[PDB]
Amino acid sequence: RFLKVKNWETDVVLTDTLHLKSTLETGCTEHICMGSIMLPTKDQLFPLAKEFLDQYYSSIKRFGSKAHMDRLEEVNKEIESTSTYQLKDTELIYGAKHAWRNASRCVGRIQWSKLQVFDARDCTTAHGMFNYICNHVKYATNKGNLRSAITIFPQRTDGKHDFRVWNSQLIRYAGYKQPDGSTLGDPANVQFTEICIQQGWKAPRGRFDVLPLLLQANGNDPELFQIPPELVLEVPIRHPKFDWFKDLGLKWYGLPAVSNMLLEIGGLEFSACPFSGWYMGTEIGVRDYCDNSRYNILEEVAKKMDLDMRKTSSLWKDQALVEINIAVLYSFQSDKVTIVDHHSATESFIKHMENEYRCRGGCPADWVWIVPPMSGSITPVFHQEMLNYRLTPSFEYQPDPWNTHVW
Amino acid sequence: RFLKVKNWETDVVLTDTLHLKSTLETGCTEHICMGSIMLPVRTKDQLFPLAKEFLDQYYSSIKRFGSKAHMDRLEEVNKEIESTSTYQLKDTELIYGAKHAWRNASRCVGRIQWSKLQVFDARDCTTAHGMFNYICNHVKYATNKGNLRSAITIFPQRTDGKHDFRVWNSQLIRYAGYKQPDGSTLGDPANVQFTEICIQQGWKAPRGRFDVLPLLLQANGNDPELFQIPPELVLEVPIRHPKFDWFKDLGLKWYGLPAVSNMLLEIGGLEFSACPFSGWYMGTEIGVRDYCDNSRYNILEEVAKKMDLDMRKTSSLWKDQALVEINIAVLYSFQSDKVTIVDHHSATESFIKHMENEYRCRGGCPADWVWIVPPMSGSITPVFHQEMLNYRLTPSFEYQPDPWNTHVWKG
Ligand code: HEM
Ligand code: HEM
Ligand SMILES: Cc1cc(N)nc(CCc2cc(CCCN(C)C)cc(F)c2F)c1
Ligand SMILES: Cc1cc(N)nc(CCc2cc(CCCN(C)C)cc(F)c2F)c1
Ligand SMILES: C[C@H](O)[C@H](O)[C@H]1CNc2nc(N)[nH]c(=O)c2N1
Ligand SMILES: C[C@H](O)[C@H](O)[C@H]1CNc2nc(N)[nH]c(=O)c2N1
Ligand SMILES: [Zn+2]
Repeated sequence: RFLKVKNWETDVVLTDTLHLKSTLETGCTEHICMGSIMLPTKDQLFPLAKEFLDQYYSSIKRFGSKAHMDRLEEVNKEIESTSTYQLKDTELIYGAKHAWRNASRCVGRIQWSKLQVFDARDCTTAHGMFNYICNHVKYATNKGNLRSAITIFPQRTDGKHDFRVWNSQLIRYAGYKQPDGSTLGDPANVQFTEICIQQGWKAPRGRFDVLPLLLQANGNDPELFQIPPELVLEVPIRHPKFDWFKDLGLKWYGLPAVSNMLLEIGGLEFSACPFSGWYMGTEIGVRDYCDNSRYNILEEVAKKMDLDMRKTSSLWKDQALVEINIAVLYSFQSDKVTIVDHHSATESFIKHMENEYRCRGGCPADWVWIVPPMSGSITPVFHQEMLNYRLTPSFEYQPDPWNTHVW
Repeated sequence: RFLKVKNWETDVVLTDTLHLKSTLETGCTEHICMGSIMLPVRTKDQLFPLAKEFLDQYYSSIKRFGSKAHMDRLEEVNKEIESTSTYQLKDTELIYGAKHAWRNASRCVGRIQWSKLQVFDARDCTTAHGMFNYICNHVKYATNKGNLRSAITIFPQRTDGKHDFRVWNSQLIRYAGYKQPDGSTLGDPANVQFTEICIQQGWKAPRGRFDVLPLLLQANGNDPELFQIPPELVLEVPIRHPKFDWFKDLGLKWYGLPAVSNMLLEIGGLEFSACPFSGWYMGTEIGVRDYCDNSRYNILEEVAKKMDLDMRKTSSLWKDQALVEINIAVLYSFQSDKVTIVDHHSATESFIKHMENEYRCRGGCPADWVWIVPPMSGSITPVFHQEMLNYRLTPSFEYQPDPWNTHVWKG
């Protein structure tokens, strides 16, 4: 019940006391571990609010103080009255920073305290949402000196007036199924690209077309907006040794900005809460470029490298994979766009884990997600035992809006 | 109940019913997942249910469930338990049990081969010398001049826990490690503590970088005894690279036979504390872990130095680049010497086919994603994208404490 995690590369042992404060369920039981599964009223609300305010006033060292008890009473009064409540700006910032702090699948959490929170709870329309998102994108991009940010739209009320960004990420490339049978652009976005066209978009039908925003305010039908191209910082991908690499015609965008998750703070649900940081190189070079269900460029790159692709045991995929990821990192660094390699990021996370175990009693972590998708065991996180549990405030998945929208 | 797993690369969805036959714990609760934790004396009281369940599974598999043979065997095992406090497996049941322990090993990516396992019954063994002979015959048979064959040798089961058979080596073939006074390590740093034991037990150590450790063998709970595996039985492969002529001058080799010897085989409640088993290597076990773990031979720096990679900043991925070349070299060398090896692409693709086949014919395939995904190039192998359910079936291989931590020495 007071659990130990061992690093097998260093024999360092950490004692986890923080998991005792876990709340939500993992999907695992004593009989079955679901560690690798991707997606496992007034009465409920005040306990949730109390739990959150308790940790908030603890964190400002005012637990049990007059202002603590007064705030508890005031929120208790507001819930009994209005059946919901509103967060103080200070509680919103704390809650968002801690939702990131608690994201067990996120390797970049050493940065959790340096998050810019943009309060958009006064937003009422999709044009207003667009304005807030443009400002977010511009602030976060910062001419390539990327800065972590989240923009928080009004919280769910009766579930009929939900704010939603229909895009999975603020910036993503379109996908189109060809008549010739293959897929042009990003195959992961084929369905969303269709819903954009099915709603009015004029697709360039290119290979790297930045999708438009599909913004839903107050439960209304979503609306299309093109992000000003001058706000979308892209990096052409070249290799520091292979001159032919540029001819592949590859590029990626600088800003990873997740926009389809649900932020839960003190029982309140923020269905529209796009957040952004900066890329770890493998997200682009390993997953975006080399997944078979994505841009799937391994064969082409290996061909240009003249590797023996007859036998898998030549490890031509592995060689091509390394070179692609060298190019991504080289390209972003050359254009002075913030990026972190998986070696630096995972070393940071170990440092962060040691920091969290010391100053917080633990750090929930999902090994399946934390270990990078290449070169796993030469990064320190591979040898790090991790305890996965759900702390709140939290980011949660939610259904895709088109499956839900009472049209 | 029914459980679904999804492959996110292919959208294939499979339905697991086999998890309903799970018994042991995982370590996880509704409140905590212990999926990345490495490591999560038995009376007649619990033994006959464990026996009966195993015998039900056995007779079901041979399409004789409820037969007179099945009922007689239950009766015979029952009386043997209450009369003798244990029981003996028939040869057929031991073979079935050992194959199914492998089949049930959720951390093993090589399980497509589970039904082709050579079982050597060593339950008549009584002395460390007898153990040495059986293990030599295992090594010779499994090596097969490089055409490796899977095998397991099963020594007498535990009785009162005071007469255990144990192989003190973690693996039958492993290189020594020696901590130098200056703090550096000669040889395999993983084996330093075991090497010191062997030396203390009288092994004359050559003190090189690739010294095959002696076998340290404990029969019937007696003090363990040192034996040298005949060198002609130890197949080794010098490591060279197909393009880099300087790679051979690194002086690396490895042994061909991966033979785990420290695990416990549980069949029908019986505990076989000494059950060495062997198959063939997946290249990454050597090229990634053995050679490139910081706590092992740790050759990335020297390989990257010889490649003249940019080693000043990690973002050059000089480590990843050297890792691939080292793993090309291991695979090239084993193939060139005609020693069975499998690359991680082939192994993972076969495992997916095996897993799909198990879902169809068996209702599931327990699998530990954390261990199944290879330690390099994770997401370009099909297992990375495969959801997996981990649960414990018996028969099973289990960890047991290291024998030097528990042995009562005779002197
Ligand atoms: C600043 C640098 C950051 C880095 C390097 C980083 C890195 C990563 C990576 C590599 C993943 C794996 C996800 C995938 O492979 O698709 C991830 C997941 C995640 N990140 Fe971070 N991230 C950063 C910033 C942030 C911020 C600012 C937030 C929220 C405020 C956040 C919240 C999350 C969450 C919730 C997940 C998991 C979501 C899911 O399960 O799909 N991250 N991060
Ligand atoms: C024949 C080809 C085989 C291949 C390619 C193979 C491959 C592997 C690999 C790569 C691992 C993880 C090893 C590590 O990282 O330490 C593993 C684990 C395991 N293998 Fe297999 N194996 C094979 C045969 C066998 C056999 C014959 C048995 C038993 C009869 C077996 C039982 C196990 C068990 C019990 C584990 C769990 C290891 C643990 O928890 O420490 N394997 N296998
Ligand atoms: C802020 C930030 C920084 C950074 N470096 N990367 C990212 C992308 C990571 C990511 C991806 C997904 C998609 C999940 C579905 N996908 C598995 C198919 C959902 C997330 F909430 C998430 F954070 C974000
Ligand atoms: C038969 C076979 C084939 C193959 N290819 N490889 C292997 C080695 C795999 C392995 C290793 C370990 C020690 C784990 C050390 N770790 C816990 C720190 C224990 C095992 F039971 C096991 F099977 C075996
Ligand atoms: C902490 C973590 O569980 C540990 O490093 C595991 C990860 N996965 C592994 N996978 C394999 N095949 N072998 C290992 O030794 C490990 N080690
Ligand atoms: C099935 C498996 O859980 C799935 O492929 C996971 C594995 N680990 C991952 N890890 C990260 N960081 N991102 C991912 O999308 C995934 N996918
Ligand atoms: Zn679990």
